[PDB]
Amino acid sequence: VQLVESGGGLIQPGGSLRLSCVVSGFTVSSNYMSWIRQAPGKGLEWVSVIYSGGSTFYADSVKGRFTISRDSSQNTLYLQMNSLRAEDTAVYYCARHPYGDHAWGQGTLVTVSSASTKGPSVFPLAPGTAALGCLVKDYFPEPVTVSWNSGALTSGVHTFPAVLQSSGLYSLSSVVTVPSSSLGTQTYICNVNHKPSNTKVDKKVE
Amino acid sequence: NLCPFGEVFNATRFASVYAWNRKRISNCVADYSVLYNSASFSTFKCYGVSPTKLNDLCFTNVYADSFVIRGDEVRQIAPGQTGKIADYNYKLPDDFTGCVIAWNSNNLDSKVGGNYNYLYRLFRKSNLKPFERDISTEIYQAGSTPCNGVEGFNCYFPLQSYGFQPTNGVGYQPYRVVVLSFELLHAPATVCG
Amino acid sequence: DIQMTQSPSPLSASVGDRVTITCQASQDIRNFLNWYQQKPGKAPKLLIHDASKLEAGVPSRFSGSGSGTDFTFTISSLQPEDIATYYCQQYDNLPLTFGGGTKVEIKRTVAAPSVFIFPPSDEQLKSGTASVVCLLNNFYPREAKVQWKVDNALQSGNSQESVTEQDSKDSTYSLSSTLTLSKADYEKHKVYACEVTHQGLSSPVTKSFNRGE
Repeated sequence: VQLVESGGGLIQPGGSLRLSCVVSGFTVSSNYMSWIRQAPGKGLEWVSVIYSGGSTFYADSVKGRFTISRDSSQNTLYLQMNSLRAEDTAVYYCARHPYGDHAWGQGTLVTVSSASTKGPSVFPLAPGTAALGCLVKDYFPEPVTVSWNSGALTSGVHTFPAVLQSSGLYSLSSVVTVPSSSLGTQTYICNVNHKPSNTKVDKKVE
Repeated sequence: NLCPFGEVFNATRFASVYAWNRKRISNCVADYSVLYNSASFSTFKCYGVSPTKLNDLCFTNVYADSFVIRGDEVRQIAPGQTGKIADYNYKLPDDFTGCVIAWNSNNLDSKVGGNYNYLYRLFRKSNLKPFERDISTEIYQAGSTPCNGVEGFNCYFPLQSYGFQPTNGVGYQPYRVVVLSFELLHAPATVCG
Repeated sequence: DIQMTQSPSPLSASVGDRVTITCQASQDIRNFLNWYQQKPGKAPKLLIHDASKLEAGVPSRFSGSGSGTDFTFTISSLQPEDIATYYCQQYDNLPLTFGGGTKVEIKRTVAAPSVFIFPPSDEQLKSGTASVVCLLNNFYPREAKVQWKVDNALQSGNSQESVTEQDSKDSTYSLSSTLTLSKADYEKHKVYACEVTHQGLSSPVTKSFNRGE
């Protein structure tokens, strides 16, 4: 069974998004399904449920604004989110939740902010054991994904959690510990990707 | 002759909500105010009429439906409600002329070791129509593969058991419910006061 | 609403010991309690359903007890990969409600941090800003002090930190401290130092660079 959420991203307060959840492995119109969201750093909150026979129920924080729905043709669950508020910023999960066999999707991040998308600027963190890395600074909508040597380097890598700066822009660093004997004999490139700005940046560290 | 309201209210056994009982009351006289003054009913809320006024009205047929549900599901035995009981077990019409009576039955219907004999429909593809009675025990089909009578993945037994214990919270304690339905048919009115 | 109250906030144990998380319900919820495990960065995973019934593929060390309002969740022998945030959730009464969460952490022998300092890049200095970064690598326990010093002037208010999640294998943490300065102030001083204090270190360790050398 697979559940795949989509439709999430940045949106200004007061706007509307429609999330989608495509199901493989059961009939969305015959099953109990719920929307559960998780704000960044906080816990889980139940938002909406649709019953096997169509009756719908909502959390109090989302009434009059959120609507849950289904299409039997495409085997897809929908969440129409109107009049969005910053408190609705969360990763949203679909699930065959309350009754019936358990299933959870991987989530879709919704950010509700008046701030603007900004792509990261990537600067090197230049080097027995040695350490090097990349500083990924001044990006907003989040997430940023960092890989090293296009996936070749995975051992010794620590991509730190992002911090929120006073500007309202995020910043993170990714570091990697390598044998120092290899600093002249090996190329280290950090691959930074920020799909909300469609930015990909590769950066060599020397 | 007085109406057999004792056989429906003081009955030693009640039905499960999915297979609710119906008593068709005919050719008798009924004091609805004697019912109301039992001081043991936790819910006795009539829609579209009054108990006193019922004593003056005449009807062709009166129906007494009865079943057992959880305490927190009595709010669903009302017009315009949704939920597992209202949607898949006992549905009242939005245009309901009748009474809804319920009382706590924890001393009668709960047992040590759990009383697991009272059931309710958990899965159904479509809401019941008003006054429908789905006794189907066929396996519920949650996916594309046929079930072939075997409970398994994507194949569910449609009924679940209430677990009535003595010390459940009142919302999880059994309540006996009687719904009185009043009926003008284009026929002789034979139930009066 | 039914409000779920969990074992406060962080809970730690050594590898192989027991961990007991308690969940309290505002009112009777029978056995209709779910327990989820959420590892860092991933989706919640249902471990126990119906208070005690262990989902398929779930290791034997996980177990669930309780009925009515008080429930417990137990790991009989904690493994380094069981680092996660565990949630209880009542599912049979509406406003479906979760516990606040209980983070579970490995206790581990002391491990001193490896310290590295990174001077600003010339690509950043074009913009007019200078970021000095300090790294503390693979240390336990989490508590560590980073003190930025610019010409032995203790610096406050111009730095942010970030700690990784405990590693699933060595049960360590890593920390990143970033000192952000304007290019004007950055050129007003020579020695930029990162002084680190940690239980695994007998004395504080300082790593320094002199600007433009």
